[PDB]
Amino acid sequence: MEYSNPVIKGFYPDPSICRVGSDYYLVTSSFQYFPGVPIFHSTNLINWNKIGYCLIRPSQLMLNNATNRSGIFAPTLRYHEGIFYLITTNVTLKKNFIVMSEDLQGEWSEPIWIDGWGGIDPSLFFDNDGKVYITGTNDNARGEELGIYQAEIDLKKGSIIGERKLIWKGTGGSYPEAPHLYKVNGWYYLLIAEGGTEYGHMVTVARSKYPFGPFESCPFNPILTHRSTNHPLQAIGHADIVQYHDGSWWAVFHGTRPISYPPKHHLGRETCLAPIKWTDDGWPIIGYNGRIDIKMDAGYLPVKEIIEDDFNSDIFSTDWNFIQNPRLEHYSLKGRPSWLKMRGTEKTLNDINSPTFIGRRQEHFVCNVSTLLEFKPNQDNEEAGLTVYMNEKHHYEIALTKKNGRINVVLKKTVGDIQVVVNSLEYFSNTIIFSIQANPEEYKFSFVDPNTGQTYLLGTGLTTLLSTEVAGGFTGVYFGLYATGNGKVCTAPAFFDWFKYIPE
Amino acid sequence: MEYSNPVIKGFYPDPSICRVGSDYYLVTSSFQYFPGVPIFHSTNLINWNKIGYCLIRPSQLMLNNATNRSGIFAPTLRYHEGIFYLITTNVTLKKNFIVMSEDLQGEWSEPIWIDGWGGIDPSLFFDNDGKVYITGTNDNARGEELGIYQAEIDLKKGSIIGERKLIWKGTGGSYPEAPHLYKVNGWYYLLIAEGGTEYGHMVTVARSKYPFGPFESCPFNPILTHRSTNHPLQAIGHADIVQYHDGSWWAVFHGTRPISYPPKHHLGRETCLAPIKWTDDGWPIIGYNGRIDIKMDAGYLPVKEIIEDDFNSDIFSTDWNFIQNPRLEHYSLKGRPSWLKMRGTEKTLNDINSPTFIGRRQEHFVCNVSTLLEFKPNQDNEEAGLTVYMNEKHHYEIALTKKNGRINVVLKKTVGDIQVVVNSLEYFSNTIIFSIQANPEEYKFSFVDPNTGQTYLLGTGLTTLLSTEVAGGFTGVYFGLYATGNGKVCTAPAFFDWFKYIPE
Ligand SMILES: [Ca+2]
Ligand SMILES: [Ca+2]
Repeated sequence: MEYSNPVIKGFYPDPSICRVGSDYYLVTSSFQYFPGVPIFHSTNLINWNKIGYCLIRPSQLMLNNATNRSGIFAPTLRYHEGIFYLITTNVTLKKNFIVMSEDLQGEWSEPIWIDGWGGIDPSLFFDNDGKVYITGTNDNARGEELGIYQAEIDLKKGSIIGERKLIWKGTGGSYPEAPHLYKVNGWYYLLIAEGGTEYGHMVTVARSKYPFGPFESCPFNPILTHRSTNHPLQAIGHADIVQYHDGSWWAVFHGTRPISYPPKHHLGRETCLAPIKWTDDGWPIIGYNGRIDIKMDAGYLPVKEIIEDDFNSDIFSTDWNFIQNPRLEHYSLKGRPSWLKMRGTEKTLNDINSPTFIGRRQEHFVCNVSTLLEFKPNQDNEEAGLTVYMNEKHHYEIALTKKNGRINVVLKKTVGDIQVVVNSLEYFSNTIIFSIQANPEEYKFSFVDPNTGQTYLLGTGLTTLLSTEVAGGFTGVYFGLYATGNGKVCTAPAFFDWFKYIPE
Repeated sequence: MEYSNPVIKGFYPDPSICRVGSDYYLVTSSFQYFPGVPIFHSTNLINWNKIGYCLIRPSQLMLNNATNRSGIFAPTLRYHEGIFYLITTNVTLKKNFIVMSEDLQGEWSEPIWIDGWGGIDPSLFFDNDGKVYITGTNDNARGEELGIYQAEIDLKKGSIIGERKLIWKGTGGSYPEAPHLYKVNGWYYLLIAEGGTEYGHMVTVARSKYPFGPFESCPFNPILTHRSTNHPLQAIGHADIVQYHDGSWWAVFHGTRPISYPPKHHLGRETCLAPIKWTDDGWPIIGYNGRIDIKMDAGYLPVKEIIEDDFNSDIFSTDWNFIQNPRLEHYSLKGRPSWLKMRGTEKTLNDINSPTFIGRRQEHFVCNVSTLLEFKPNQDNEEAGLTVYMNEKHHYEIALTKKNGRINVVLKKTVGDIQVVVNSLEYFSNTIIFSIQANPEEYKFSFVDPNTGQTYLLGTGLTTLLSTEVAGGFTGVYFGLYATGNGKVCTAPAFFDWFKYIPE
């Protein structure tokens, strides 16, 4: 049997995995998007169902001033004695914290803020002697030597016990990070990422008889990397290991699927899966001697996408994210039942601080995305539509707007410091269907007059100008519904009847 | 004593070096630019003076349809018994050839086309038994196994003797290339690049008692790389070795100086220098155990930039390049003595096939570039100015033009599929000074009214949208003087009095 990588497509980076019996749970980083820290469930490591998010309340997730360069970085999920612990960093606040749950269908706890624990990529390990260890990166604010730091932690108090200790510098790659401590067959293993989460990314491992070291570098490090290859999967690393309930070992990690030359990726970092074999002399090797592929053998894992939202429920589906904490009063599923009613503010897609926007990840290179919008702009500033969005300086939109008394459908782009209206056609009714056809190299923007079914191609845009390499930050493209008054509050409400995401 | 890398700043990739006595010569790749294959001279490996170009005649350099993805790829320069051999690939033609010279102040020979020798990165080695070997990459047209291929060559005939043989696959990095064969202390060494000329770039070496192998991989390969580091120098490789006349060994190679995040570079790949030490057991190691720095120790090398062209000579300076083979009739240094007179054609900066353009490399992150232009456009299509140019889809320009009867100074950008006029101001005289201030993140476009000395900032543009990562291809930014009639021949001549390049 085979499976395909990525196992979780689209923007799902920094996967951390946790087994409870014959169930598996996985979390990913979310940066400036709300809610934060998606959590998935699987019984076979290949097929994952999103069960919700870990950070859903303002008290857990403070994203004011957060961007696709900041907000929530790598999360780690662990389970001990019936309690789940999610530990992560809000980089906008420069603070590490934990939330807890004993019931994954309910919400997680208020955060426990870990004072005097800096850096990113915090992780937890529960030892057999009752001690709990927190492990993370160097803290740049304190001018620490680059490497992996660890201390004992008191989980109730949110406090460190004893001293914060450098335990391993890694093999000499940049940005030694993503540390996880495990104990397997009498050895402590410290698994990390080096080289940065770009084309240099790799996984390395060390081991020790003691949890604080000294750690011996694996002699065949790195144990996973596509650096210096032209494989379709790149930037592979940030791994977390699991022993499946049949006894076999596996790693989850992320990688990208870049296109063009030089390589550029727009679907974010995507979660992948590979087997682990343990060498006779006690070291893990991931995949096919440190490499992986799009098609992989499933071992004995038991092997087993069109999304249409009609907005019929008064609860938002788990596909939807907002930019930072949303202004809840500007989105309503009750004002017009069976529609989403949005109130645009002065903020636009060029502003970081929560414009009126709701979006879902692009998870496929080839897909068709559409929405029906009712919008009668009252004044020239007023605008609502459908966006392909990377960050505040990299986004394309097709929208209804008003200029000099006339209603126009427009195609608008922001790329870096360039803001352009690419095309504009007069439009003569109150409802419109917007559709975007994505392929690897371009998005094609069309509108349909609902009353006739006639489609019109308004224009096109390059995927590569929305790529992470171009745009900056740590995220993937979203498709979003938005409204704005372009420096004033938007007096016309925007009503979206439905949203469709149809992958090829 | 110290020196700084890069030793040759700006777009100077794929350096090949050749010693003749106490003189050193070095060549670089030039892609679609004319003339082709710059050649430099040094006596100390650190300071290089450009002495001209190797490919200066249409018979040597056929660049019709060439782009910054094609044209002339890596050159190799060798010397035997008073004759210099320059061997390279015109990738637009998919052909390898050699030109020869016995006098570097004169022009090189007509090409000898090497029939049935495919791939890129051809190199020559003259053995002590009188045999000459050609070495290069796999030929994708023939579905060859990836690796380094070699044969004996008859240099007079331009023909291969005997069989084309795969001699080494490399260590397992992508794109094994840049092969050079040497013979040192009884071993044949095969030095190559792997990983691609981007963030995976590295140098590896193998050795054999025989020129065709079998080759043993160096046990500490790679011997040079910045992969998986955050060093300011990246993408390092494509090395060629020299023994300096004091007996010490050195490598030249290229690397980039990227900025922003993810890393993006706009100055091209730049030539660097590092020492070699030979291990007791007969392997070379480059630099500081396989890494290098911006400041390096000069060993015993004897250690030792404002450019102003007034156009007073009827010979173009060696700074100037054209896009492909120029239409010579459209550039004149004689029509108005002490000025460059250019005739714009229907072709624009968006067209690959030789628009009227002359340019010089950006060689510094911080510099000020200016020109005085006399231009009285006769019709609305007509345009002349100063460009910052990466390729046909990535360039910014400040220019004089005409629209609806009125003369305007404009700032124009092409980025991918976006073509925009960023700003436009009416202008009321026949001469103008254009100036661009570059810094690492942005170019600032100003014009001066020559008659008053008053400067005006017309606008700005991001360096990152001209970077190779964004734009594609294999080159660095140029600053150019251009004219165009935007689909018609430009009826107004453009006269440039001078050009200044003032680095910080
Ligand atoms: Ca509906
Ligand atoms: Ca002059």
